[PDB]
Amino acid sequence: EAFILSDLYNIAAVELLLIGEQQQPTFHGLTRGLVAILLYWDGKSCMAESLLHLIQARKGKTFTLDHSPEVVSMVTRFTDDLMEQGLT
Amino acid sequence: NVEMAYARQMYMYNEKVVSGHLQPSLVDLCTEAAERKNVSDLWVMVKQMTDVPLTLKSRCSGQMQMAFVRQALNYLEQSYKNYTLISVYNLVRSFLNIRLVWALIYYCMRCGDLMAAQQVVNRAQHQLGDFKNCFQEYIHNKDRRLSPTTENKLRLHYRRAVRADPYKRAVYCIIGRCDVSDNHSEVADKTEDYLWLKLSQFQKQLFEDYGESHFAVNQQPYLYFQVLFQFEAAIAFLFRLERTRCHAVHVALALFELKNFIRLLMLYTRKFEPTDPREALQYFYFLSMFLRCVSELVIESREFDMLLGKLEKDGSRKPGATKTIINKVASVAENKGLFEEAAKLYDLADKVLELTNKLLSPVVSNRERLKNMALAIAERYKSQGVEKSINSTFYLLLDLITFFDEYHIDLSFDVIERDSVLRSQARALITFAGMIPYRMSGDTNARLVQMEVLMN
Repeated sequence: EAFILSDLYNIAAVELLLIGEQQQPTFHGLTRGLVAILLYWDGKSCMAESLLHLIQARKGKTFTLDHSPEVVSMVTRFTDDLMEQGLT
Repeated sequence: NVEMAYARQMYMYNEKVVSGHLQPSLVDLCTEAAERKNVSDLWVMVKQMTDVPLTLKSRCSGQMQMAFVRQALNYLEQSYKNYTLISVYNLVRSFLNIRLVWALIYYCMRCGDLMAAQQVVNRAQHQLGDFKNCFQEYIHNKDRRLSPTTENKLRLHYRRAVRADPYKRAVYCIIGRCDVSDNHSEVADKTEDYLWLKLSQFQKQLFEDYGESHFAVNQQPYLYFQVLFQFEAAIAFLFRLERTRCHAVHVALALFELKNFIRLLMLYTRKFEPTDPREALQYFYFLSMFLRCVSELVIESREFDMLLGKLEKDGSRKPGATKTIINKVASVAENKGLFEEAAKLYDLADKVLELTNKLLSPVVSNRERLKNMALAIAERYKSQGVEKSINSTFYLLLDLITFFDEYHIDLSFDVIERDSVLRSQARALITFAGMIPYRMSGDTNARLVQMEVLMN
């Protein structure tokens, strides 16, 4: 598996399999590999959602959530550095 | 990773530039090592479009167009022959059939062979006449530059007859600078072929109107960049290409070393700033602008000590991944507002002791750590010979701190010199406080007297 995954845009597999087995015994139905893939998908979704919340944060023009104003500077700096690179 | 290949490229380039002894081809060096399919094609395209004879004024001059056409047409001929080795004149004919004497001469044109062109020329010079002589003059002038009378003859000739054989029309027009508006390629009108014939047969239609999505950005890692070589334009597009960030950085850095790059390379270094500040430095090697970048980026990336060095317990600069530079570092680090950092910068640069005094003024009366740190900087300056006024001031801070610890005493008093029992002690205190050679605040004496009264 190592060989194959390194040959495919980059240890990690073993780490995922541990969580897979954890979910296997705890939850009926899920086995090693199944729950591992599921957890990988969960990790992708989680980070996508965090990015989405930071997007809710970057004040703009149409909707602005009720938030706190200090990290506005940090999120503005980060989103500007992102925008200076094309990125759509 | 590929960032690291581009990194080693940057470090080597910067070390060479620092030496300033040998002007080697860093463009060739990096491209090669980094490529070692996007990398291969793009770096071969960079070398093969930029390998022309050797700023802005020179670019504006026609000299640039000549070297562009040289590298481009030679690369096109070479790729056509490297495809021809698959058919391996036989490849040219079997290719006229892969799509399905002017055909053989056009094949020689598209394979780069004036020799084969003249061969098929002398072969069919029976009915075509003066085309053989005009081609011979084209092959005698190295840049394929025809006589002006000959080129006017070719213009009027293609206007007269070839206006309605397509190969004859293409040859007569491209050779006599004729049909400049037309030159439409019926035989070759498909992607790569169309683009190749288009160059063989302006800049605004080529950059804006032709576009890259038409020129097939896929093969453009060797092709559209080559057609443009639109330098900063190719660099912008391939910088927008994800898998070509470090590649675009390397090509642009090669060109600029050959003479907003600031924002471009700054964003490109903000990528691997979190692990490879060494790569941040190898990138800074092209960059007072370099001092401003050092100040800002050092702290932004990580600890300033990690990105510049440590004014160690001895005060030597354990160098990170010049006196005025470190002094402006001390000033900007003072102004950074971070006490420890400003103190480090000023100490590396009077500045150490002054920062120590500003810090120890609040932590005298984190208090023990402020006392220890102020006294440590004090012992450093005093032992190394830095002045007596500030040194004794630090001694005073240490004395006051110890006396305050006792108040919260014996050695403090020594250095400063260098109900009936209760009422007796009140009166002893009144006597000491009144006969002491120290003229203290009258309000303390008023309150000692009020305590004495409320004890009375």
